[PDB]
Amino acid sequence: HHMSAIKPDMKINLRMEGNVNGHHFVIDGDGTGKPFEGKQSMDLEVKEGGPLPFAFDILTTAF
Amino acid sequence: SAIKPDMKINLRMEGNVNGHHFVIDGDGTGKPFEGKQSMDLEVKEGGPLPFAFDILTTAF
Amino acid sequence: HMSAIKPDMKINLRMEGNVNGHHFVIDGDGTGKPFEGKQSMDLEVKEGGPLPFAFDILTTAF
Amino acid sequence: SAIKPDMKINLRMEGNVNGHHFVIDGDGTGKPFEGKQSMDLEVKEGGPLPFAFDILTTAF
Amino acid sequence: NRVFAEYPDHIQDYFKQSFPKGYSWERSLTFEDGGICIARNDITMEGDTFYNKVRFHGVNFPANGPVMQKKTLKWEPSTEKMYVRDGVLTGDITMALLLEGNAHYRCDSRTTYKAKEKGVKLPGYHLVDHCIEILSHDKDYNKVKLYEHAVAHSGLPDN
Amino acid sequence: NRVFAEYPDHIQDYFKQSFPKGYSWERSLTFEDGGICIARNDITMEGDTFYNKVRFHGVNFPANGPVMQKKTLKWEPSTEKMYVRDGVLTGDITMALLLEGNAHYRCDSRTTYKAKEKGVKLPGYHLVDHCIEILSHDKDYNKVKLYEHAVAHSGLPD
Amino acid sequence: NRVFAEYPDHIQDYFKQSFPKGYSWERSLTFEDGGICIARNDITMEGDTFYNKVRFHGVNFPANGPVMQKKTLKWEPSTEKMYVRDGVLTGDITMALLLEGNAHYRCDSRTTYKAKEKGVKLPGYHLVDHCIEILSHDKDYNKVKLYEHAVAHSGLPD
Amino acid sequence: NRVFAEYPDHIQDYFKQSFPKGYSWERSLTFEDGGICIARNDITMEGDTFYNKVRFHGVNFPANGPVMQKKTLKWEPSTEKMYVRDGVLTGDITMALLLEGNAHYRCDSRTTYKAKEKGVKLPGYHLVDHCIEILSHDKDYNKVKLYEHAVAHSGLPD
Ligand SMILES: O=S([O-])[O-]
Ligand SMILES: O=S([O-])[O-]
Ligand SMILES: O=S([O-])[O-]
Ligand SMILES: O=S([O-])[O-]
Repeated sequence: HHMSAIKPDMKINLRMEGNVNGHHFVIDGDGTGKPFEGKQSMDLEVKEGGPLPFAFDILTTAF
Repeated sequence: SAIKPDMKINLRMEGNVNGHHFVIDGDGTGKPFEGKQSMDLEVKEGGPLPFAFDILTTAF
Repeated sequence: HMSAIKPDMKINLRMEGNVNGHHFVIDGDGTGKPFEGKQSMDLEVKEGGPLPFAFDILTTAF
Repeated sequence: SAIKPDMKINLRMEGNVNGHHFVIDGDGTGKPFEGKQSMDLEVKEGGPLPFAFDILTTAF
Repeated sequence: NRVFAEYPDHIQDYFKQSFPKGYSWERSLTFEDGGICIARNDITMEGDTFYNKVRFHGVNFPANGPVMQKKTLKWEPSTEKMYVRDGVLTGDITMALLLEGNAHYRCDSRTTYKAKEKGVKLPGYHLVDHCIEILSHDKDYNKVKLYEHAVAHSGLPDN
Repeated sequence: NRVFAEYPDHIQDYFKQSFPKGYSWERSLTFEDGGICIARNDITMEGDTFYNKVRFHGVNFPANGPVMQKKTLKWEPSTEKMYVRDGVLTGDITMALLLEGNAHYRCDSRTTYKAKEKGVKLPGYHLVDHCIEILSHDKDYNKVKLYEHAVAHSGLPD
Repeated sequence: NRVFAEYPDHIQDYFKQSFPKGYSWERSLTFEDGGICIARNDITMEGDTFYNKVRFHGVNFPANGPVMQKKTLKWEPSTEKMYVRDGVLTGDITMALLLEGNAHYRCDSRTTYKAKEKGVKLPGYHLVDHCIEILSHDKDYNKVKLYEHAVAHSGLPD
Repeated sequence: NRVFAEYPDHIQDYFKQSFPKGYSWERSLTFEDGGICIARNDITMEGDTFYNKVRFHGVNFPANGPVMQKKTLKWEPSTEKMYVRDGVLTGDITMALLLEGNAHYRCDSRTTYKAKEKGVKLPGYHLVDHCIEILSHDKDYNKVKLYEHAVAHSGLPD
């Protein structure tokens, strides 16, 4: 076991690239979280392929 | 050897679908080497069946 | 509304079954606390013992 | 037609299996009305592949 | 009963080699709407007659589904894939029932076959084409005339 | 028997509301190595006793799998997902049997629950935590003492 | 590419009717040990040449499994079941890889096929026999020669 | 990112112990109507920031299904079952999307989790409660605010 360097308050950067039913998309993400409290939030922006022709919900567990 | 070109078939199926008990008797004939068979089926108990008879057919 | 479910209940049980071609019968007698979400039961194999398969597969069916 | 008896096939596959990126090019020929085709495949990126090539074959 | 299947000379016929003592099978039917059936048949032989002790159990069929609503027309023709798994001959089938309104209803079938006698040689991988038909029935399906045709083969290009 | 589950006030308790007339369930157990079981139970009540008429059928268990080889140790604690499908209360569970060596053997369970009496109010989506344990058994499992604890809840954040 | 399939007169050939404009397919491959693959192909045509834009993604293959261990020998010959679902031609297949030691490794495949042009007539239910073969390859499979033969039919009796 | 889960002292936290170097996950999502997705995320850390390189691919969603018709409302709270499979930490989830019309749409998830560095201790079987929510969005879902809360536990009795 070692020091994780994980702070109680962390920032989150994210880029998602994907394809659903032939439809390509790029989604950028920026958020914050509390790892030891098990909580996070993120602001997501569709950069390419918007508006998405499918339910956004299917992507959410993958951010 | 043991199997003849023409054979007889006797069958008894007991079952339960969706909580509904049934009994089905079968009598028929077939040609094992030609890969063909036919059977007359009769619902003894549980008639009329409240489900598609088709789901049972590959099990006779 | 009027369920007639008591805080302490007895449980009677009879299981008949067939796994892998092996027929079995199991009788059960136990007690439980419905409102605490708890039960216990003594089970006895009446036919098909000893079972040639893992007893664990049966347990959620009791 | 649009369908000719003897036709050519050009292909590019890009993919990722278990995190391993790859690119594969194909050049082949086939006979549509006979339902036969063959193709020469070449891994351009990600060779040698760390997984069985067979998993890819129906996707060319 | 896979005894009633045309086996060519180049494929081991496990089922005809299982007699006179016979064989048994176990089956699971997994329908696309969550309906699940299990079935068993113990097959014996006396004289010129095959005897079938069949059991069939089905659960979780939706109330408004094609099965409970009796909206099925027929099984489409199918091809069974026969292979050995853990010392046992196994047949997997991608099956489909035709429904009223021309839609299909998918079912995945797995059957395991076991000869009664020891030492019956297991076949190699092969395919068995199937077609099953209700030839006739009364209104309530209390009486049904059933027919099946089956042919074993090696698949393309040897079929 | 899901009457033995602790239901909080804010969640409809379909099972205690099913009595005194009772309820039935049907279940499929799909194991990762192709073994498949179906089970049924008709649950009635007479005075202070529940009566359980249970049937259990299992097919296609491999000869050298953990079931026929008796390599299982216990069911791990689980969470049943309760919801309505086609007007019927349905429970789905991701289950796992602990095996010798601390490996796991997966089983997917689906149960459908049906009250005997018509017009029993169906609950909304909820979770039921489960833990089942063989407390004791003799060598060949001819005699077994079984225990279960179940608590219904709404999941996070509560 | 199902354009390379011998179709008899009594079965609608969706794939040959999809050209010159072309068609696309999407596929899932579900292996019995949890490995899952998705794939797509965009098929177009110019003169006597088909062009294929193919994408292939696979996850959850275990390190000790026959795929990552490279213990496969070939796909066994198969039969694809072709049918319409939600207005789209769909193919389901019970597939198997032959492994070293003559065991088999099962894969379930579903493909959806969509013509680019509007108004291409959907076929009725039919079967397509397949066989696929790596004819030759170098040591590391950096170079592979592949072959496929496919025939559409109505099944028994004919 | 399972680093955002509250882990109690008695359960090994594979995810927090994977840092500073990080970890990756692969996932399959199998929907009840044949829609299948795969996803990957490679997670790193620099200073006070986690970085996520995510890929997502989905196929075979029917045209009139809830996904292509955008008829989903939310993921219901769930419980991930965490265990070691073929030497790799794996999470299986029975998931449900609430639809318009109060129906549910089922999805089975399997995630495999792999630390980038050697020496990361593997946990015993445990459970992780999840709840995920779109807090706000614009009309076309071009902009979305997402929130998650996760807590690891040992299940009943507690
Ligand atoms: O449908 S077949 O059995 O003629
Ligand atoms: O596993 S529980 O019943 O202690
Ligand atoms: O396997 S066949 O394509 O020769
Ligand atoms: O749904 S939860 O994330 O508040």
